[PDB]
Amino acid sequence: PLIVPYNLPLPGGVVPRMLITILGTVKPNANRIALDFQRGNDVAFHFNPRFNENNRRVIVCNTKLDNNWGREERQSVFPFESGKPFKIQVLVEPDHFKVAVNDAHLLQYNHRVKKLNEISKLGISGDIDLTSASYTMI
Ligand SMILES: NC(=O)[C@@H]1O[C@H](CO)[C@@H](O)[C@H](O)[C@@H]1S[C@@H]1O[C@H](CO)[C@H](O)[C@H](O)[C@H]1O
Ligand SMILES: [Mg+2]
Ligand SMILES: [Mg+2]
Ligand SMILES: [Mg+2]
Repeated sequence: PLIVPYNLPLPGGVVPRMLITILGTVKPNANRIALDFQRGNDVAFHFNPRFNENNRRVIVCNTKLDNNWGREERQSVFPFESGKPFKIQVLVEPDHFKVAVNDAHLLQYNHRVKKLNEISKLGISGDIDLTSASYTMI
């Protein structure tokens, strides 16, 4: 597989119709997963499943600009389970990232960072065995 944390270059950043696919398996007794779509030091799209925040499972999304986190967007639908294989698909659409897990739509996150073609790396981290991470234009 791949060594976590893993950096996936996104050559020429992202653009609508670009689909990024992350395949792995959650470790037993997981605490967190994180995808970080970065524009340089900024994080355009942070997607952060938390397995135990006050004994609740929640996905936190956010953007970091000039080292400051913005307003979190939170989703209680939580498709991940400790120990189980998952697929995350992030499809760039004109106004948002659209995320589906295991072929089921999960959430969308409106673009706050506008220079899509400068979001040139995806960091993948957390309590997973990572199998593959790739992109394709659809
Ligand atoms: N920025 C913080 O330190 C906030 O701390 C609060 C109390 O622990 C939490 O309720 C907030 O979610 C964040 S934690 C911080 O969140 C950002 C996303 O907004 C990112 O997930 C960071 O890795 C995490 O430390
Ligand atoms: Mg279409
Ligand atoms: Mg923000
Ligand atoms: Mg911008």
